[PDB]
Amino acid sequence: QRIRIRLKSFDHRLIDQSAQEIVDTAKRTGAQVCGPVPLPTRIERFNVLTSPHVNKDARDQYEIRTHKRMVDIVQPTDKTVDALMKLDLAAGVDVQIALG
Amino acid sequence: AKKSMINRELKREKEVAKYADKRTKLKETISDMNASDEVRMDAMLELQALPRNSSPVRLRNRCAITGRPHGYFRKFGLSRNMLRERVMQGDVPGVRKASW
Amino acid sequence: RNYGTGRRKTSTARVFLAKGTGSIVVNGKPLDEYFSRETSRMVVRQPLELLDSPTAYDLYITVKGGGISGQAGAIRHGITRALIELDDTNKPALKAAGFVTRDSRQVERKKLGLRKARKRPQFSKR
Amino acid sequence: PRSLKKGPFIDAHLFAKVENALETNSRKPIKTWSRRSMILPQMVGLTLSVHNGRTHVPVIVSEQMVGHKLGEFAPTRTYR
Amino acid sequence: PRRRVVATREILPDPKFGSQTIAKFINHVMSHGKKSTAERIVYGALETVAQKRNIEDPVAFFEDVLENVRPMVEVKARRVGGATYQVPMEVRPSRRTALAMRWLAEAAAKRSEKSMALRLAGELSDASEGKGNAMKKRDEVHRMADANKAFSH
Amino acid sequence: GQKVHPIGIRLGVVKKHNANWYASPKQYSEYLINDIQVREYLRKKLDSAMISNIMIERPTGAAKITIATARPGIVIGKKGEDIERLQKELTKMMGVPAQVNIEEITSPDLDARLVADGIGSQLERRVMFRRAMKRAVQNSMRSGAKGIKVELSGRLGGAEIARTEWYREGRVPLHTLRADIDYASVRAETTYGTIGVKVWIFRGE
RNA sequence: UCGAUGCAACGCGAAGAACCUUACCUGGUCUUGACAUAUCUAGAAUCCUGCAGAGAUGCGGGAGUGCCUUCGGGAAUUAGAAUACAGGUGCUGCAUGGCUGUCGUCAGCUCGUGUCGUGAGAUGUUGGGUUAAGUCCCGCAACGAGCGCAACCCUUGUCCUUAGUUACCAGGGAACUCUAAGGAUACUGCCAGUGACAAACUGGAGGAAGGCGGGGACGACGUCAAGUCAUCAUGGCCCUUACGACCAGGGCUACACACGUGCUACAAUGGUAGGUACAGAGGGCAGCUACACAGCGAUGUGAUGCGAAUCUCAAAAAGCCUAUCGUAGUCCGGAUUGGAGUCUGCAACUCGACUCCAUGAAGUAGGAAUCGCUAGUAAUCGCGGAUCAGAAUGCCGCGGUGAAU
Repeated sequence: QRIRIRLKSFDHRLIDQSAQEIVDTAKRTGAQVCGPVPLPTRIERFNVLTSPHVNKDARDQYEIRTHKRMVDIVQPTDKTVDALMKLDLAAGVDVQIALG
Repeated sequence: AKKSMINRELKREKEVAKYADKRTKLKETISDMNASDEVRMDAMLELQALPRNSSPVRLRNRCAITGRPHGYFRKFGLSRNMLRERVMQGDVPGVRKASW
Repeated sequence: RNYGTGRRKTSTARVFLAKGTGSIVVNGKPLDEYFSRETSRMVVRQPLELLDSPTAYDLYITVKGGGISGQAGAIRHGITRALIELDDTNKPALKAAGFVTRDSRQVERKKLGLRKARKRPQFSKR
Repeated sequence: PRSLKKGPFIDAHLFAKVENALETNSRKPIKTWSRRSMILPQMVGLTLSVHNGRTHVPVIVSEQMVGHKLGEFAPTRTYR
Repeated sequence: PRRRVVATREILPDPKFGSQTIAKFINHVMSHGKKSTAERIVYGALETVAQKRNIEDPVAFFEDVLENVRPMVEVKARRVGGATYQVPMEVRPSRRTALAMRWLAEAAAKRSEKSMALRLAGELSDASEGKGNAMKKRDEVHRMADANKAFSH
Repeated sequence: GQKVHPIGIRLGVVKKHNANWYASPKQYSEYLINDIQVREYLRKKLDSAMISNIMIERPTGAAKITIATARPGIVIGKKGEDIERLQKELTKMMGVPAQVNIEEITSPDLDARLVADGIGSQLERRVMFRRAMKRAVQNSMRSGAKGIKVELSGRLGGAEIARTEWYREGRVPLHTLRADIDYASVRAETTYGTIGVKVWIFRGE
């Protein structure tokens, strides 16, 4: 029953609060929770030519970070699971449930 | 690119989608070692007899908006020009100017 | 059990100082076996020897990352960090030697259009 | 070249033209555009007219030309 | 540069003699950033000359040969109203050492012995008595300085 | 052509992306293409109501489109009958319900896109470019912008030789990364060609 | 095929031409057309087929009868009936927008008010210092402001805090490294001097860092009628059974030649054969593959783990120890050619990449001339990624060793 929540987003200041309220709502229901471990973010870089035709020497360097966090509920409770299933967080952050 | 070439890519991908499953089953048949030698030979003969555009090799990745074959990015699906336009406008989530 | 953490361009080392005979064991192996470089061996054993105490402290080093000389620099930095722990009078001498400063030098990134960090392609007037 | 496990490659449309030529034992030059088909000893003796981009140049197949592709004897570029 | 005089870098001494002079010569022998290869070349040369001459401490011998190779007067180009004058001037000691080390390496690079370490040891021995292409280059520079010896601007 | 996009260079320091979703490397391309399709459809359809900040954020299939316009009444319609049609048209060419919730711009003279599109409409109505430019400067400055710059580029007044003209008032410090500079670039299709309109509105820190 | 043509065209568009791409040539074809709206005739679309043909295409046979409203019928759908038209990588970058190069990350470029001059204009913005800087101070008919400089952003350098898995291992631990968020520090802050009683500079302490700590992004008003009408958009001009459209083959890969960027070398600071170490970053279901077996090898078969800090690419190479080669066009160099294969792919002839065996070309350091680099730099060594079915010596990054001046 040791559930594991996995958060994956592009915005690093979104997962921080997403995990903060998850750990707060899982620790305010009389349960013990370990803090959100941050896993190595993946940075993908792109080299986009800026000129429409020529002079390859001019280009923009873009990047996209994929930040990932993980929380574990070492001992769960019914008053934790019911409050967790209502915590419908979306729009920017992907949440995956281990369920066990 | 030319509207004709965009429609040509579309009709080239239509056949790929139409014969996607047939190619997979036939490929398993021809690579089956337990299958008879004449059986796999005939299956490969049929594979070479399939219509030409049905192959996913004749497919050329093009920008969704402009149809440009050169300067394509898989993750974004657009050519470098309009990729840069949308990133700089801010329409592309996560992606920003990089420096390190 | 004084503990020091040393860092170099990419290697990070953690050293454990404890009064003993003078044996140095790096990554569970002797220093000479670990380091085939005479220069690296000297660099590791230098902070011990500038103040005349090579065979006084037993050292347990664990290094990670970096290269053969980066790891030597990291061990030197960690040994300095541990030496300043037991006695603060050795700190002025360590500073005068320049071992307490962490070398911030890193590999300069390759820039766009340049063949390297600073190397540019050949230029022709015509 | 190719893989031996895959087997010899011959286009079906030209293979049909030679199964309708070696039973008949005709000497009509079979006019073809598929230069990507390997000459097998099955039609050794007869004549094909392989397209070299501009014209259908004639290639009478011989005994020591099997294993080659039909295009090897139909050059496309003209040096001088 | 054009504005300031940079603070020079510190050079750590050689591991087997503890001398920054031998370390700097190892740097001058170095190529492609191979300290180990340069160090074994120089150490092979030094042990060869030491075992041949029966000298216990060869750092003093290296100092002797270095001071013997070092020039004192170098010719510098000066401009006075469109005239290029080859004025002889003194050599600052750092440039003295650099020129001596560079001349020793470039002379040892062109000899006929089998190994480069053997070549370097033979060149050290030769400049010890006062012969070899390093000595010829030093004599050439002194020759030009004395050949001018007429501009004290 | 030597200046960085004011929005793009500020995309992470003080501004925010006007697209907030997450995808997987394979799904991301189709999400982005659908997003761009929706954006172009919206900008062609609601060309009467002065929308400026359509934002696309799609939580798990269902999306929450947020258009910000200076005239919400016309685009919503009577009792809300145009908005329902827009809802279903969005849903048709996306996956599942696209809840379009519509904001209101309480200062249309501080949004760069509204200013730029107003100048563009005036230019296509054969209005003097100098007067339209100066009117926009005055309107923004007296509406309370800490700075406005507007650049008009092209065959201005039917001139054979295209030229670039501009007016600045206030500060608009482009190089300051924390400057809160809205920026817009539109085009007016006149009878002699395209005239580009650029507007920088600097609002604070 | 087309474009790019002094710096600032020439491994440039092109981040990857067997077909496709493709825009070019040869041939075979179509004409509201491959694509949008106006329309009315039948049908749910859709699936499986036969033959002829290189294919585009042409001629035929079976199954299915949608869904909501229901006898007007509708979101889609196949073949035309015709006019609008569509389509054009056709031309004009000297009609244009957007985008980019470049002087140049150079420190400049202006404006309002005031004043001076008949005026164009000037002043400010000049001068004494000072600075990386029109940076700052002081003077000063100027007083102020704006865009530029700097700062705010990212990364790296030390520490603290929250957290401890798939990460770590000092004694299950919550120490440490690490990971990734939030902060601390650095301010000429203190000392001594020089300096107009200044700005500032010089040296010193403390500190991981000292003066802009290192690297990046950020590119003023403008200049080249600079580049791009072939990303796109667009004014005008031009073609509409054709300069539009579809298919097969070929070409873009030809070479008396010349030049521009590179890679590999000409060896002993090295080649080869054995052992023995030390990374970072990035990729992985459009896949990476543990392990076992077969093969000289590329690879093939079975099988396992992993959407990954878990499993994998993957072994880092240069380095170190031993042996050998002993200066030879060689045990250097590895082009070219002959043979036999493996993969990817409908298909490797034109025209793929690797593997194996054989061959072994020039090349012994390069004329006039000319280029990059000031420190973790140059030099050298490997390793990843984009594009990508396959196809980097290019491009974009990563770390290792590591100078001289």
